[PDB]
Amino acid sequence: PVAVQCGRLFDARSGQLKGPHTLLVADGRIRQVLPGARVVDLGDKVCLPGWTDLHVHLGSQSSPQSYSEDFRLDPVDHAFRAVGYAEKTLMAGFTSVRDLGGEVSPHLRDAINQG
Amino acid sequence: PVAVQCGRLFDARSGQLKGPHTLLVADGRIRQVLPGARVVDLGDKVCLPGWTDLHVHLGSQSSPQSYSEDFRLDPVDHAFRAVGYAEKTLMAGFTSVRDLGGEVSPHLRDAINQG
Repeated sequence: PVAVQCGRLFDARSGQLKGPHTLLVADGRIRQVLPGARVVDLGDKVCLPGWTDLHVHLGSQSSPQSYSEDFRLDPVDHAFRAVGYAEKTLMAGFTSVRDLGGEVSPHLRDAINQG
Repeated sequence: PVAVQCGRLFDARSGQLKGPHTLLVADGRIRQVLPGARVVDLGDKVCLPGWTDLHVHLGSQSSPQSYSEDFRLDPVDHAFRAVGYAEKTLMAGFTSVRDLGGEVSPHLRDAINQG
């Protein structure tokens, strides 16, 4: 378990910024939201839910050579690039994405789910 | 027939520049060389045999997109470009070439031989 201390809490259901709150996390789920067990101190930060990007293509990235690298590159090279792409996406603040095309992405999803 | 009047004649067999000469051409072959019938006046020009380029590739020309245009272009497009390539080569002064690779070149040779 862990107790997260947000300084300001954004209510997505309404769209308003509330006051200080304390989040109680256990077994990967939120159990309690009390206004005002390890402690994570985020009293200086605005505390938000994770973002979702509904249109991504994690198996490619456009470049000046994009059209040529469809007859030379194999899916394993795309898989090796997708590791860094996915880490960058997660570090940017997006904890969920909807991939809208590509054959490497289901394998990447299975690999991420397995740790 | 035709009588060509060179001002100066280059002797390829020896490698020296001779004096004025008159060439007699009939049936596509040289018949008579006389030092000093239509007349072609080239008394102001140095009169040389046609050149031969022993290493050409008339079916292609390098460009920034050369490597990509091997999965998009068909041989007919290369054939359409080879017409201008061959005309430019002939106008540059080269009446004979040795093509050292490519599948369009035998067809271009057959087309040129047929007129």
